[PDB]
Amino acid sequence: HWGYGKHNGPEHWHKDFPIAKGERQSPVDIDTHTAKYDPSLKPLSVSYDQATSLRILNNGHSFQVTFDDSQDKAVLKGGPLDGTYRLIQFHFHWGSLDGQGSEHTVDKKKYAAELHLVHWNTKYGDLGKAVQQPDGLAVLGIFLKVGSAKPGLQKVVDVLDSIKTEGKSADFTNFDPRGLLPESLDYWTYPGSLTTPPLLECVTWIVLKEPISVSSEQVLKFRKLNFNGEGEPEELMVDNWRPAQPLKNRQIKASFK
Ligand SMILES: CCN[C@H]1C[C@H](C)S(=O)(=O)c2sc(S(N)(=O)=O)cc21
Ligand SMILES: [Zn+2]
Repeated sequence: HWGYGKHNGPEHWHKDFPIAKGERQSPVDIDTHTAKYDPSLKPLSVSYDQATSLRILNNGHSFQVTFDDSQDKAVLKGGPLDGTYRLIQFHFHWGSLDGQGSEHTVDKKKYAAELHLVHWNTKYGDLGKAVQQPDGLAVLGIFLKVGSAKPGLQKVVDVLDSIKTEGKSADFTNFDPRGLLPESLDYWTYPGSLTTPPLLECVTWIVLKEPISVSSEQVLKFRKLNFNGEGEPEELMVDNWRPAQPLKNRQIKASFK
């Protein structure tokens, strides 16, 4: 029932998911001048060379690319984390125009889109168990700005026409998610939540400082997707982002000066 529209969007979510008004909700604005450089923070370790993508899917809220997480193949470690987190899926949030679409903001600046690579802590055995734990997930957030094309995104773009409406999926094997990463792995980090229902407070957020650039043609393809199912009144999948939430009793730490 939940969505991004006037009658089911972020302002309505708390009714079915009261934790929407909790103490560690995401996304947040990253105030670069308030964030503290923490020299104790380790470099991120992104090990994606054995990543095995499975399928790409329109779920009525975003599109996602899913991975085989039945063993340690695509994993995130290091940074603020202890232990190993397996990549399960990635998805995006984007806007109706280039001046909005990101969930996190940087000094109130909104990017055109935001990529989330979702990982779960192997010590909990599966994703369903992990989301019930304060250190269950690590989500790697990457900003998208519009400019030059991102070659590593093109295979994704190429196939969106085949998953236009809710419930559609396609084979999406042999995709290398390394092609979506920026040069630098400098990051901000803070304790937060899923940004969609059920909004569980189970996420260590790792948001990269460096955006990737994607082309206008690439993000236009995102905006042609549909929230609706096939045969239903067409409502473009645009503006599928939750606004910044109160930081409350939290510190955002920077891995860089
Ligand atoms: C459709 C809702 N999906 C939820 C629950 C899934 C179990 S998930 O894969 O853990 C995940 S990751 C994010 S986000 N936007 O914070 O990165 C939202 C969700
Ligand atoms: Zn997300």
